[PDB]
Amino acid sequence: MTMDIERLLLSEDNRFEFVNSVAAEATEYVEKNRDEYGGTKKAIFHVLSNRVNDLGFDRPEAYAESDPYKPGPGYLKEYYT
Amino acid sequence: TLQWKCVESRRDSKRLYYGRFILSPLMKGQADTIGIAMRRALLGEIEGTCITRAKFENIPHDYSNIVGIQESVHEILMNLNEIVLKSNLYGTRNALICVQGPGYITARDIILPPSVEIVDNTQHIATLTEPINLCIGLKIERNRGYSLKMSNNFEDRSYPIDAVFMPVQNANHSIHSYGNGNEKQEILFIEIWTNGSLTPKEALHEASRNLINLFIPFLHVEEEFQYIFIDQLELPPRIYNCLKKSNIHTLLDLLNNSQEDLIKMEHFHIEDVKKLLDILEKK
Amino acid sequence: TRTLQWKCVESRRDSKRLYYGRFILSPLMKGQADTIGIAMRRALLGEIEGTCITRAKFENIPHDYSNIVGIQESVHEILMNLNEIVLKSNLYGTRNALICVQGPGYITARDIILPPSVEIVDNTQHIATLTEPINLCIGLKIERNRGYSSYPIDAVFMPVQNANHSIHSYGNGNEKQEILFIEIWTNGSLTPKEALHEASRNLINLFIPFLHVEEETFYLTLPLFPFHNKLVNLRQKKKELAFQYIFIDQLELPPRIYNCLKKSNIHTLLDLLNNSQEDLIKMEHFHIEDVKKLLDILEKK
Amino acid sequence: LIGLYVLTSGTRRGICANRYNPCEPFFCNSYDAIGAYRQKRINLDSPLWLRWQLDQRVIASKEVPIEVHYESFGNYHE
Amino acid sequence: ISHTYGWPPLVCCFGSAQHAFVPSGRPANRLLDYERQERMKDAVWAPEKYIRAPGGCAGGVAIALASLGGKAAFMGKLGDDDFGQAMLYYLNVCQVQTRSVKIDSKRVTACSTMKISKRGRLKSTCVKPCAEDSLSKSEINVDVLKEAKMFYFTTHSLLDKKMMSTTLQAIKISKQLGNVIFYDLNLPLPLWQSLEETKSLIQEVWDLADVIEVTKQELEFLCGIEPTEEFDTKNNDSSKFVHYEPETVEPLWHENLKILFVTNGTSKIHYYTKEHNGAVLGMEDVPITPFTRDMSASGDGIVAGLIRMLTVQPDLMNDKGYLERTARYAIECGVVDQWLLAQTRGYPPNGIRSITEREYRTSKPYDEPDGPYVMKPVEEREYRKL
Amino acid sequence: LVRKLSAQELQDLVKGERKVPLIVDFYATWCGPCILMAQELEMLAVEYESNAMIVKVDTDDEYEFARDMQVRGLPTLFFISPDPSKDAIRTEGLIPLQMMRDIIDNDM
Amino acid sequence: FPLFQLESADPDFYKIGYVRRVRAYGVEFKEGPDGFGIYASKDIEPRRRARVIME
Ligand SMILES: Nc1ncnc2c1ncn2[C@@H]1O[C@H](CSCC[C@H](N)C(=O)O)[C@@H](O)[C@H]1O
Repeated sequence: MTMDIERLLLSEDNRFEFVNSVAAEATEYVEKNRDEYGGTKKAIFHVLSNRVNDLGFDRPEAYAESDPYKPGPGYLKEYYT
Repeated sequence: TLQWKCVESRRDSKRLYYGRFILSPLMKGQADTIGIAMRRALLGEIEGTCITRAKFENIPHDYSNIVGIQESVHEILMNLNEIVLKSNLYGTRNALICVQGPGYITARDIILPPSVEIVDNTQHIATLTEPINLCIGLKIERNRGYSLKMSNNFEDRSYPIDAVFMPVQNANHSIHSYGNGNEKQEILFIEIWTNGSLTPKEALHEASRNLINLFIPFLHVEEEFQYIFIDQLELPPRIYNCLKKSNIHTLLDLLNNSQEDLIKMEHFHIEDVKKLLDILEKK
Repeated sequence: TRTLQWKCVESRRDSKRLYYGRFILSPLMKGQADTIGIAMRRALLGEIEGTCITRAKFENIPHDYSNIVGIQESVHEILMNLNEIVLKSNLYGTRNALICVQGPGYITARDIILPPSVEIVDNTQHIATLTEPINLCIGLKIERNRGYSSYPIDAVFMPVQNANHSIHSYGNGNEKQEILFIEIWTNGSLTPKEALHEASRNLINLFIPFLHVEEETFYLTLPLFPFHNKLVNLRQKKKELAFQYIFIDQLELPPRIYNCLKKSNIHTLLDLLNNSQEDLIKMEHFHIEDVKKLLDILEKK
Repeated sequence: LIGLYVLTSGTRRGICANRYNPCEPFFCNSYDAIGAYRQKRINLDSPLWLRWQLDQRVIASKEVPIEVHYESFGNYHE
Repeated sequence: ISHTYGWPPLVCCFGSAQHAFVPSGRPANRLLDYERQERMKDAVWAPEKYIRAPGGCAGGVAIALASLGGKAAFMGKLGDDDFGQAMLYYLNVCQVQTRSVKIDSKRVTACSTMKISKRGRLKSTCVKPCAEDSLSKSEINVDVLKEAKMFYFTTHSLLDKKMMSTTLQAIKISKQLGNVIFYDLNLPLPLWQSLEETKSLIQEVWDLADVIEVTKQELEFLCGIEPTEEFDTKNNDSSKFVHYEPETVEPLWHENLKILFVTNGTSKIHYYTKEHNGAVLGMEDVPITPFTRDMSASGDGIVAGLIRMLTVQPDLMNDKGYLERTARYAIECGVVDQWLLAQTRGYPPNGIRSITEREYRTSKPYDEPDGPYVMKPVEEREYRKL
Repeated sequence: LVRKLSAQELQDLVKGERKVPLIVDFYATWCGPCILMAQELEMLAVEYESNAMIVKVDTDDEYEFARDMQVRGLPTLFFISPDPSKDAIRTEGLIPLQMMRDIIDNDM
Repeated sequence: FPLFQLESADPDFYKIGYVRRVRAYGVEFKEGPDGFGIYASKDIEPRRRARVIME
């Protein structure tokens, strides 16, 4: 997603305009479908993935990924600092 | 229950295999120990097959190049060092290369001992342009990675090949930890890269078996006076002075020396040995 | 008799709760001693379990930071003394013991009423001293565990105090053999030889799972029976067996084609059906005549 | 920074490498050298020769060869 | 198609694919540490009498050999019923080549019809044999016999007349195609009486075998030696593990015999050749369970390891060092197989309940109020004076 | 409930008459598959409360009788039909319960 | 089941570009008797915005 963010800014004359447009698109996403965002799907990540996908580059939707190795419900990964 | 599974596998080429394996559930601290032991076993306890020595026939004049061969002798040895082999051979065998003339000499042009196979037959060895017969006598061994160089054959002007017996190119382990309150659980991941002479699953099994064989033998069974000084003792001056010359000051040290060492020190005789025992018996 | 031998080259009992032992293992091939030493050290320091007191219950105590009249030690000192008791047991579970004495006198580790599965290592370990004839009943909780943790007691379950190992060149470089020495310090709950054997067994049990069958290999003690139950269920409501459970062995094939498929990691009918003609053409000894005859054989099925 | 400095500090050279005036393994690829290092065959700073199959891209002093070994068959070593 | 024969060489295991079937079991002695056994007797299960089975069926040896990374094919017959199909599937998922397995729709797997004579004493007089006893000479797969470089069989195939004829035909065909014949005795239960009839039954196949593996008890039985040592005594005296001289095994030798392996479990393996003889010590203090007490997995693993080592280097069958290495490898394979079986089956507590070793070594809390390990009400205390 | 019966007791039961199928378990105390078969037969006897009879004969104590019955190994079960006309079934190995049920319900 | 069921340009033409940061997405170079041309190697699905074809 960092690489995608850098790629999207290679076609933007002004980065502040890019941020404003992304925020406006995310706001539209949230207003149209409120219940689909806030959990595993984030609106800004969805906007970024769609803008990357609009170029023809395949990306997972909203960069939403989980851990297939979670040992059932209730178990939380303990991060190793 | 404690189970294992292969979660990823690939074959990028014929001499590059990859695999990822899982082991769960584990208790705290077990995954690190298992990963460390498995990585050591994978990197050095697995046996590999390599060409360890080459003999050049047809009188190459022992020069840096042979007429008609594009590659030099050192280049030929470097090419031979890259050939990936697998076998079950015990001891040392011999292989032969004898190509008629012009064309490309590859791994396919090696006559092998009975147990030896070739992972990739497209590996280049030498290029021949002129119709000249090239005869090379290869020595093939099978050893562990942590092994060493055997007895050198100083004779018959045979060029050694510094073979590195590493069928497993690389290995890594990682730990994922989970928990909900007082009960914890961790997962072991093992990555294995092999040169095609072995699959990552075969490497995992061989490493486990080698570790177990390394820890079986430990279960084998078999068939069925400091404060009593010399001066306070009434000793003759001759015996007393000899003890100081040999740095003996306390009766504890006097009893620490067997009668063999007492006679060894200078100016000490058998009579003095008997005299010492009598006085000690009287005190 | 054995070419590779091990022996205890020194055994020493410094005190009732400090045993020492040094062991040898030779001759080892170069590199084996390092692996054995590191794995054995980690098993001794982390994988050996011990039995400890983990919970003691009093009756007339406001909090563990108070005193008892006639007992020289406060509750905190009594708990600290209880934490230092070395026990031995081969079994798991939360056993309970009892301290029930009347003073005056010294309460040593031999005053604990243990269940038959738990034993005392050092009878002379001190708990408390009673100066006058008072009642004192303490209920204890005992379990066997690894690592470390009614008033809770911070129990350290590790019975090996320290470990060390050294590697020495055997001699002339025939195979550059090596000599391994292992030093073990225990608290008396088990001897250094017992610690060595238990560490070896624990390491074997840690490395043995990779030699089982891979997860999701048999259909789900006796793996044969669940598949038999599946076959019995399939016998009613006849729907035959899935292609994944049918192997190319039971398909009448020429031996050359069978070997070619086997060397390409083709085992079941589902894999054969999911294969493509071009990929099979990419395999040697598999001509278009072989392709058409294999297709005819599959069509016959 | 210290780790990188130690990693990229090369061989001991000259009088710090040999006691007397002199009157090394060859690896096909870098993976072989790293594998030999893992198997304790070589040290972190012991010299070795690495076969290079790319363009000349090694930063070094712009100097002519120390010695050229020209063979009568045509091959020469710089 | 000799150019399609890969590595390792294929091994043909001729016999029956039984499920947990034990031929026999004899009293045995194993190397053990008895201080540990005395100390660990409340957590480690041991049999009151140590009796060791020689091994199992040919299908078990085929499965064990495949687990070692070797190439194994099973030649036998199974019925088309649910049990036979389950056994065939189990052999298939164990990487055992089952193309030489004949499926008979007219036979029942593991079931035989017996005509009991109810006039005198009870005899059974088998009428219709089971599926894995009806392999005809025409059903022998000759392609696998051409590909295979070693032929394996057991004495269980010699009990039926037709199956014995089929076994003889297969052995002769394999010998014609230049294979090494491995005879694993594994003496069945009825053959332990009347040594002379056992010799009469096995004499023909004994002379056609290049490698023969027998237990110490089987070697004593065939040589007419009575067991002079003691059983179930807490020591490891050398009289329990005796390396018989080649003169003792001299009567059993023949012209084409290369190696004779005498196994005492994983404790000790003795090898005999014409020029060399010796023994290798092992280890038999493996986890044992009431479900795994017969130690058949150890025998299967030992035989599989011997076959693997002999097939990978067939030109070193007379090399003494390679024979020592082979014996050690077989010991290790048997130990690993026994450990795995102990872990798989578990301890007793399809109706089959098992508990793990962790549950077996778990004791009761001893929290009975009547017990002396609980704080009783102050009415009944029973203090002890210091 | 499986009851340990000697050779002569089994002779008496066979030469007698019964209205229920008789299952004879040939076992030894040194075989683990014999214990697994014992668990299976215990469940089976729970399944057939009174319509079948399951007995166990120790092979080590009755080796001559086991040899007379052509018992080639362990575990071995003998299914004796109540009708004298039909033949007995000898099952070798640790067969599942469904096989026993099928035998009793089809050829008994 | 899978078992039951204009020329391409010189690869070096795109390779010399590719090694110098030339990227063609979803299109392949094909050569015919008329001359060189660029053709979609697959189905270029329509997106909200313009899609990058070459760089
Ligand atoms: N639509 C069209 N029909 C026929 N010729 C065309 C065309 N578009 C372009 N061309 C030709 O292509 C040239 C542009 S360069 C385009 C590629 C060129 N055909 C080649 O193979 O190298 C022009 O000279 C023109 O003659």
